[PDB]
Amino acid sequence: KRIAIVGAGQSGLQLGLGLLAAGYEVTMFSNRTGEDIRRGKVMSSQCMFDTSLQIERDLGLDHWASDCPTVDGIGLAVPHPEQKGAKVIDWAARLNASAQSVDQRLKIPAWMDEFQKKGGELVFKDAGIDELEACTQSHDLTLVASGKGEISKLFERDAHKSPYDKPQRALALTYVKGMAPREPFSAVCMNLIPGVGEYFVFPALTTTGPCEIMVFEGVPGGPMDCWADVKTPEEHLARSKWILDTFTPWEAERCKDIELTDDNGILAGRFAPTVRKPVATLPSGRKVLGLADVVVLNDPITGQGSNNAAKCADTYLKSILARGDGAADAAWMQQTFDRYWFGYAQWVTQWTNMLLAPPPPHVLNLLGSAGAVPPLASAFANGFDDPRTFFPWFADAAESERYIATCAAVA
Amino acid sequence: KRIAIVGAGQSGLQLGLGLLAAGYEVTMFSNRTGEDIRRGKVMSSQCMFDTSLQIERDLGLDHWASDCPTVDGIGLAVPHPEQKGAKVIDWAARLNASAQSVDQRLKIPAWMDEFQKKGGELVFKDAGIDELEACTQSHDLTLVASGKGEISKLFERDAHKSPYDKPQRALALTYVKGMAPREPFSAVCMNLIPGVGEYFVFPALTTTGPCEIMVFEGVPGGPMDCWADVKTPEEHLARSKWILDTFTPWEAERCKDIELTDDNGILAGRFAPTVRKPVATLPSGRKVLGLADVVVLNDPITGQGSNNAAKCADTYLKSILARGDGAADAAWMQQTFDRYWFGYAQWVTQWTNMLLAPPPPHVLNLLGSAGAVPPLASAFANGFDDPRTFFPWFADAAESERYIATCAAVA
Ligand SMILES: Cc1cc2nc3c(=O)[nH]c(=O)nc-3n(C[C@H](O)[C@H](O)[C@H](O)COP(=O)(O)OP(=O)(O)OC[C@H]3O[C@@H](n4cnc5c(N)ncnc54)[C@H](O)[C@@H]3O)c2cc1C
Ligand SMILES: Cc1cc2nc3c(=O)[nH]c(=O)nc-3n(C[C@H](O)[C@H](O)[C@H](O)COP(=O)(O)OP(=O)(O)OC[C@H]3O[C@@H](n4cnc5c(N)ncnc54)[C@H](O)[C@@H]3O)c2cc1C
Ligand SMILES: C[S@](=O)c1ccccc1
Ligand SMILES: C[S@](=O)c1ccccc1
Ligand SMILES: C[S@](=O)c1ccccc1
Ligand SMILES: C[S@](=O)c1ccccc1
Repeated sequence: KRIAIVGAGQSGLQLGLGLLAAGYEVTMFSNRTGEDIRRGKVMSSQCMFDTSLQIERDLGLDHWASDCPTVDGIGLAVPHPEQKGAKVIDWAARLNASAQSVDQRLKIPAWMDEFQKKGGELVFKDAGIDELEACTQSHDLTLVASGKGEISKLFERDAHKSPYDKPQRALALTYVKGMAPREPFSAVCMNLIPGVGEYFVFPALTTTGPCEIMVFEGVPGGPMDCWADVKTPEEHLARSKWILDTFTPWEAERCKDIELTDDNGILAGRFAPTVRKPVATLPSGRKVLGLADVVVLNDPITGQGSNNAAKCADTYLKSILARGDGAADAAWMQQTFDRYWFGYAQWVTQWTNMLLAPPPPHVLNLLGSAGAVPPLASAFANGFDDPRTFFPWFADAAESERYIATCAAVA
Repeated sequence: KRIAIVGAGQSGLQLGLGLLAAGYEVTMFSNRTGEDIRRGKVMSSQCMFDTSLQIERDLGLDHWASDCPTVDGIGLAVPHPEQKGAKVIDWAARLNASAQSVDQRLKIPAWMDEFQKKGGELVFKDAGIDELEACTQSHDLTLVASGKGEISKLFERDAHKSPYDKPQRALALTYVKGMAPREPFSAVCMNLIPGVGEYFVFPALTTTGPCEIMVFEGVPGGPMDCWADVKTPEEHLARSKWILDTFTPWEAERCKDIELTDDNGILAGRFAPTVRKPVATLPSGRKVLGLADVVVLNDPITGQGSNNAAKCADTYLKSILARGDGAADAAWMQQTFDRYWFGYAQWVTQWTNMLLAPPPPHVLNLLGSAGAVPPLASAFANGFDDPRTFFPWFADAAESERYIATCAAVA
């Protein structure tokens, strides 16, 4: 009945709050105060699709549902190689239900407050092996939910589930006010620059109200791997507009008057996609269980990290509740992760890792056909809500052709 | 807001009831009266695992939860080729949450009564193309939920998703009272007879109270393809015991005093696993949407048909609710099925179709290792609740060995 969680993030707090509502005692370790999270740097573009949003709704945790702008579709654009400032692919499709991006600077601290108000024990410290040893002696289960924190490396990298050992994109975020709203519906506007990278943009909610989030991913060493010399917020805004001027002038038209939401609405960084083994053994021989990004870390190119966090925490919560008085031993830990991995996250991960590599011809054919076959475009858009639905037709040429034909027959 | 459903079965009635609760008008066609279903032949062994049961719970339709015996694990036995009346494999694993088998003779008629009481329009007729033409003119969406009925063949067989065009097992059911309860927990007791077939048995709820259901599947033309000469209920009980005496004497020990629950608690039959295209076009050019067994029909060897029916109806209900005022056109129909198929049922189907074929050596190695590696046995048992979790390790030798090793490391 006593559960410890190290890491006050999306998955950790969602899980902790669910556990409290089910009558558990929860101890949570945070390495930052709520206010410093609210006023510190952005951490994500956190676009959450309907299934993930519903997990939050069902826990009563959708506190921003009304104030957060909805994201109502997906758009895909590719520059025309032979026509200046034009697109050779330019289509959109509505999501069957809205997505929403609630800044973690808002959500995490408010969920920390809710966790305390609901009886959770919040302990402030940069937790290390010593805290894990203490927790495993006083609690029935200890989870590590520390995201990209250094303590996550306690869990052993799973080479067979990790095809990459190096970052595959250089990342940046810029939160802005004043962007012209997309008409006639909002979308994740995806701009695929062949051999260069990707620009994504969609509306969101941050600490100063509604905004849009510009998301940049660059092939390393390419023209969009361009944040090393950026050292001020003003330079970051400028480099953001420069990418749009240089590679997506149609989006630059929307950004004549953009300003940062705040000087901390910027980020630049990179990481290697990594899957880890879920059970870590401490020096004492006691065991801890890894949660969400600790065990499955994907590049954000597919916008799945916060979705994975919600769905991972939901699966772990269900597994804890079903266990009851049963031992929280390594076998149960491993089985809990396995259901998440084989049931769901292996397909999110395989899809994302394929998209990081150069697209093969059948993929370019799918993206083009989607502009002329609306049901295929819809499949693409709503696949973001459950990436299992891309298999087997996204990854195999012959199956992709069969699926295009299925889609064309009902257009 | 007006929906028609042809076929008053598990998926059709679950969907209809959900639609009524959401404020839709529902017309349903039934080819039998509730009472004739209650007192007619059994139709299934309908073992529903926790995720499917929860879909019913969330609609408030788990009316037998308290009276139906729980099924609390899975067991696997294989006869010893060199030791008389002994088993070379004999293991069991608990399900993380209970399964339950509520006879469709009970559930379907009670759900028909609930459907009328909740404002549904129940129309009694053996529906054909004429009723479909009428329904498609007076309703926004018409679904065909007719199971193994002849009208299901209106939907075009999908050859690429259907590796079989012939039955792969000869089936029989025998519902009995007086079987010795399994101790110390109930289970689906799976008896795999190499090259011959399978005997499954578990407790259930039928019209005369708790029982056990004996399920027989025989390789066609083999020793368990043995129901052609059976012509009375007494002969059916006798042939049931004969299989146990001949192939599973350890189960015969439990059946010294078994009697039929009723003369109609028996069934024999066979069918080819079949996947169909979900949109059918009527002579007028109007369109209908296929539901559950109409579009994805699997052999019962994996006990997934009623689970598929609950999960399919849940996905279709979610899709209808998200559509709102949107057109219920062929594109939307196809996309609704696609989410079900690519997201879930393709993996149930591939797994089941593999199990119907002779098991390759790595599969026999998995089944043996599970007897000595409890976490692998648990994976097997709980995979019945979500067969996606068998992939890729069940179907590939090298991956199966990796998963055995993962399981052994936490045993
Ligand atoms: C640029 C970018 C864009 C993204 N865009 C999207 C998107 O559009 N959609 C989407 O779904 N996902 C997106 N993601 C991913 C998403 O933000 C994360 O996957 C999600 O936050 C994972 O949740 P988590 O609970 O595993 O970790 P987090 O939410 O990161 O929580 C971990 C927390 O634990 C803390 N911590 C670390 N070490 C310790 C320690 N020793 N003791 C205590 N606390 C510690 C960390 O500081 C952090 O506060 C994006 C990520 C990035 C980097
Ligand atoms: C021997 C056997 C054992 C099984 N064991 C299991 C198990 O352990 N676990 C499991 O999950 N599944 C099992 N199944 C599968 C499960 O019973 C079915 O998959 C499930 O009933 C499918 O639901 P459905 O709504 O698609 O069809 P049904 O529940 O069969 O509903 C279809 C209904 O429509 C009626 N109908 C047909 N034609 C017409 C028409 N023209 N007009 C009106 N009505 C019509 C039919 O008579 C029937 O009443 C088993 C099946 C069999 C045969
Ligand atoms: C590169 S972005 O994530 C994408 C995903 C699917 C289809 C097209 C583009
Ligand atoms: C722009 S962020 O990386 C994203 C990408 C794809 C889908 C949703 C969100
Ligand atoms: C033949 S029965 O369905 C089965 C399934 C999984 C593992 C072993 C046996
Ligand atoms: C005995 S019925 O066919 C069954 C098989 C496997 C799992 C559950 C139910």
